[PDB]
Amino acid sequence: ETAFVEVVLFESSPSGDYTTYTTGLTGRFSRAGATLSAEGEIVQMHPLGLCNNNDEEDLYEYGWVGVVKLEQPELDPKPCLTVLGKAKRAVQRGATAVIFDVSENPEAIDQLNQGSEDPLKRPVVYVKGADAIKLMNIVNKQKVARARIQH
Amino acid sequence: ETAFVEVVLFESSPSGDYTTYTTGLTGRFSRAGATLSAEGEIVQMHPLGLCNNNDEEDLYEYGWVGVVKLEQPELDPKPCLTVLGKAKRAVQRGATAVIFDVSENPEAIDQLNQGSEDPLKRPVVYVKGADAIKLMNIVNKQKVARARIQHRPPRQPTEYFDMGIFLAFFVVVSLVCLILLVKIKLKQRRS
Amino acid sequence: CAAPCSCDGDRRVDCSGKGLTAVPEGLSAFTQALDISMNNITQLPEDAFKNFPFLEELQLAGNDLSFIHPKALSGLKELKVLTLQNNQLKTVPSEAIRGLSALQSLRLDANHITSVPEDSFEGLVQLRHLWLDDNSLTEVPVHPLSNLPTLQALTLALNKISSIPDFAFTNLSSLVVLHLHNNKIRSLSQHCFDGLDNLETLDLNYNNLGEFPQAIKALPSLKELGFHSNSISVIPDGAFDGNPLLRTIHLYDNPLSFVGNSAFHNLSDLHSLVIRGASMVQQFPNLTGTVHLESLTLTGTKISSIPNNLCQEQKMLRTLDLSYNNIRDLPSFNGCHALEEISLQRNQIYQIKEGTFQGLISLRILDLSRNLIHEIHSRAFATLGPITNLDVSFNELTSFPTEGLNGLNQLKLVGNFKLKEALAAKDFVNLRSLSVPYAYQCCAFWGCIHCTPSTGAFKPCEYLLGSWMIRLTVWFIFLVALFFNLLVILTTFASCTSLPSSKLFIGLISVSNLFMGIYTGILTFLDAVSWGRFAEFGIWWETGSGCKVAGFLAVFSSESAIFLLMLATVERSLSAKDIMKNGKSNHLKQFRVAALLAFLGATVAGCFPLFHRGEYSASPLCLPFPTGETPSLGFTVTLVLLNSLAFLLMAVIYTKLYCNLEKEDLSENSQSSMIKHVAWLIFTNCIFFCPVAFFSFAPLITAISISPEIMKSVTLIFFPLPACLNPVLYVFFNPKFKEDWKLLKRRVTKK
Amino acid sequence: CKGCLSCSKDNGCSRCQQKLFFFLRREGMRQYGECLHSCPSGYYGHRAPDMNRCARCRIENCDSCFSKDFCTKCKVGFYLHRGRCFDECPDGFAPLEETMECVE
Ligand SMILES: *[C@@H]1O[C@H](CO)[C@@H](O)[C@H](O)[C@H]1NC(C)=O
Ligand SMILES: *[C@@H]1O[C@H](CO)[C@@H](O)[C@H](O)[C@H]1NC(C)=O
Ligand SMILES: *[C@@H]1O[C@H](CO)[C@@H](O)[C@H](O)[C@H]1NC(C)=O
Ligand SMILES: *[C@@H]1O[C@H](CO)[C@@H](O)[C@H](O)[C@H]1NC(C)=O
Repeated sequence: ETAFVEVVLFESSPSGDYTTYTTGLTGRFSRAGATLSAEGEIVQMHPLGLCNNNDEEDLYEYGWVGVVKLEQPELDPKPCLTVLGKAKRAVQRGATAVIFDVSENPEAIDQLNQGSEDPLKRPVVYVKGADAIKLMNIVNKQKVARARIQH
Repeated sequence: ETAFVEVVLFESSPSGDYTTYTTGLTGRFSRAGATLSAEGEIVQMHPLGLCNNNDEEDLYEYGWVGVVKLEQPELDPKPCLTVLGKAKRAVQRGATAVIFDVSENPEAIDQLNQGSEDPLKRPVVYVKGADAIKLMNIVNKQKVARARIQHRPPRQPTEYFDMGIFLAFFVVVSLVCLILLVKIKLKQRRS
Repeated sequence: CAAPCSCDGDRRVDCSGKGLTAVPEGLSAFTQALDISMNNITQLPEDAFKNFPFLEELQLAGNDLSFIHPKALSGLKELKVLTLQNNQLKTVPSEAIRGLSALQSLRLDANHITSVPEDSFEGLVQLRHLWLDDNSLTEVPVHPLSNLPTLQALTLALNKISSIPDFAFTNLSSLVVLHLHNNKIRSLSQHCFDGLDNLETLDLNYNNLGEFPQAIKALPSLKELGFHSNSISVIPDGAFDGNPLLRTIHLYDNPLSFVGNSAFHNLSDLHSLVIRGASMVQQFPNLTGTVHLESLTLTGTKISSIPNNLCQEQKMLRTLDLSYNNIRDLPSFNGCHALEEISLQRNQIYQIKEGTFQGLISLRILDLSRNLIHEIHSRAFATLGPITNLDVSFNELTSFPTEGLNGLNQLKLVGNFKLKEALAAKDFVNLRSLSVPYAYQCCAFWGCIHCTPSTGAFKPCEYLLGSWMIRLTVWFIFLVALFFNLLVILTTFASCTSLPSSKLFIGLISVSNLFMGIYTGILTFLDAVSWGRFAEFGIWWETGSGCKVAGFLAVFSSESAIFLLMLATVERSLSAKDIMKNGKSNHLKQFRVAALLAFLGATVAGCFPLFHRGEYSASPLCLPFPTGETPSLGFTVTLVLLNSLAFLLMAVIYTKLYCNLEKEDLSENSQSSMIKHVAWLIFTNCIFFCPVAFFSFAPLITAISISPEIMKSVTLIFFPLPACLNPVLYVFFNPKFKEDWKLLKRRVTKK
Repeated sequence: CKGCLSCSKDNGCSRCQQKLFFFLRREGMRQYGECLHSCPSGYYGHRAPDMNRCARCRIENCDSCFSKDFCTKCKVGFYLHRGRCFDECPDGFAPLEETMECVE
């Protein structure tokens, strides 16, 4: 059930061709989503960004792999939505895959892998440790990147 | 080596949500590309569009699933680039995958599947027959669609389970043989 | 453009965050926009802005301002925007802002204002926008507001206003937007809104309104009206008579109980109508005139019938949600050409006619779960278009139509236990996700489509036993056990002599074992009959009485064998004591009665799952040992704990008798053969019972995971392995059987 | 982490001060929180007891909006009238070109 996440970087050469650098990662397919292979453009989403019910502000194109870094639970005493609800909302907004950084919220794996009778059609992956910090650095340093979740 | 292709159609609701309709398809992973899984926005693409070496007119974003419809070789007596060359050029232009429609030219199947030492890092799929015409109808009828090529690993890996089954069968047979040998040994000793 | 103030060529000066304590000096005399926000100016001295005659926009946000001199803003005759939010002002500076004859936008939010002087806002004849929210106001400043006839937008949210008096807004004719959310408003006088003829947006969310605000009838130009998160319970008839131009009404999160029948009639511009929890409503609302509805939602009510002309009136209807009601008969949905999503779950629909869903060319998602549907017309889905999601789960279905279903992506039928037939896989070309009451219906679709429940190893599709090795092993066990058990039974019970307890117990274990042999024979015969086509037979076998009979036979045989072994070991130990204790054992009748008691206990143990439902139907093998259930786990853990306690009891008894046994006492005594035979029997039985026990204990430990085929194979190969093994030891290792067989041969030859 | 109560390096601010606005800034592929004393252009402040959040001006043809459906000023070529942007002043109202809105 392990997931291999590949991060790709572009540089549009003047002649027109593309050269790619790939960086490896490792996550785990959460039980909240199917264990399929997905791919798309990485778009970080704030944990509070999935709260809003007015999606007209952030109409994204279909097929964006969302990266959400969960924060420590005491900093959010009252949540608007559970992690499953946040993932389902992201899938509603056109995300082809959802990646959660659960380093600061070790219970997220618990409420994700928990027995749910309504699995999501798209994969849900969580990362932690060196992989999570590497992915977050890639997110907050490079201008654009594309993720390739494989099974 | 079977390839499963899903074609997704978007309908942006005014509220901001997306509604999807997926159409199934089946193709075959060619030996000229890796048997991976790919996904990206479908982009129709003329076979002669790769002939030009001026890429400035074709600056697409990275990660687009290319769809190429071949034609009769009679109308193209001198193909400037072979099918493998076209796949390589499409990949160089940032295509995450290439889906060929080889129904018109069946020789492209053996041209892609021939023994070559230069496979491409991205999957190369070929489709033919009713599947090809269905995919062509979707691509030239709907405006924008997203393809999802899934490798779909083969039938369940019953290797280790089969070894365990043979282990159990061998244990049973060895137990039977041991019991038989013990009984004949005891018979000889008593005799 | 003197430092530290940033300055551009558009006469705009920015000095935010420079830590200034007073207004900057040396700036251009032609400055038009000055920004000194985020600074530390805690007081504005007199005539502090006498160097900017041409100022137009001024910002003082986040300055911790506390006192403004009355002459501080003197000479600002061209000021248009003045912001003073996020400060420490406690009273509105009426004296200071009196001279701003050209002000158009004033901000006073995020302050600690408690009282507005009666003479405030005098001279602000050009004011258009006023901010007053997030303050400590306790009442509407009627008189100060009366001096602003040109006001267009006013906000008073996040305050401590309790009620609105009559004619609180008699002036302010040009008002358009009024905000009052997150207040403590509980009472609105009848004429509180009189004079607001131009008002379009009224906000009253998060308040304490108990009754409906009848005063809104004096707002002919209202377009949006939100009072959600309130305490409104009853909406009377003709509540929106005075607002014919309503577009949206926010009324969710309310303790709604009853809604007037004619409350939402006319209202030709209303777009959405969502009412939930109105449990005292019995009739469908009278929506005549309302032709612009694009979404309807009436859940949690007692509505029983849908009017026929619903599709004729609401031409532009898009989504229709009518769940949690008492709807019995569905009308003709013909004419709802724009309908996309229909939700009707948790209702009392008992049938679907042919013409129910005729003309829904745009239908995409249809929900009918948790109803009483017992019959669906074969052509009921002939006229559907791009239908992608269908849900008929938890119903009384017996057969499912398939015509026109080729476009489906997701289909749900879980809970239709009466649905035994298999769905044809050729009518669901585009299906991707499926749910069925029984996993055996999923066999056809898989092309080895994420369908549930998964057809795991414990629920095979093609072959019941599985691998040919396992099939051969089970066949061999069956034949060996059957033949050897008949041989042993005939030999032991073919002599009309007094039967000692040892021989009687051996024969009793043999006849008990015969039933496990019969169970294995049933398994092999069922597998042979259903070779390759077990999917068809699986549902009938599991739900039928055959699985119950096989499971009862298996459980009864196992438990009777175990209890018989217990009683045999106890008898052996007691007789060993009696050998030098009395020299004669006289417990024949008592031991026979105890054996009968053990047999009856085994019968009751086997019959226990029969009263329960689903215990024997977990697997086609009909064994209680599950893949994980909550009741079956309890039954299996009870049974296995009893068996393990039995095993340790016999083990300790045997060790005790061995310790009390003298080494030289086994040289030539006849009971030595019997005690060795019993030792070997308990040896093999205890060894072979461990794997089943440990695999039944496996799901209780989450750290270890085993693929289903492993436990399936080991249970098929190990549960009846003692069955074939037990008589082999007696026949080939007990010298007494030799004399017994000779006596039987002599009897046969004599007869 | 300016004017922030709980800040992180990846998500920026997660909870602003009491009387401050929490605005989510989209910078290409990276999104993070931010606290401002007033919502930026194209957004309107919405006061609330648990947190104040910026929201996009949903009124079409608008630059700065007082509320969800009230525009203080539209772009060039459009006329202010009761918080609505009109390419021409309706009947009974004459355009004013100097400061760009409808007048009587
Ligand atoms: C603002 O000015 C006051 C009054 O002089 C002073 O006590 C306070 O420290 C200043 N705050 C700053 C510089 O942040
Ligand atoms: C406000 O309305 C009242 C009642 O009609 C009127 O007497 C008063 O003059 C009005 N005030 C202004 C400033 O227009
Ligand atoms: C429904 O509304 C129409 C139009 O207002 C009215 O004529 C009719 O009497 C109403 N019907 C009921 C049953 O209230
Ligand atoms: C709605 O009100 C108008 C007058 O404003 C009237 O002509 C019309 O009949 C009414 N319609 C309904 C359905 O009540």
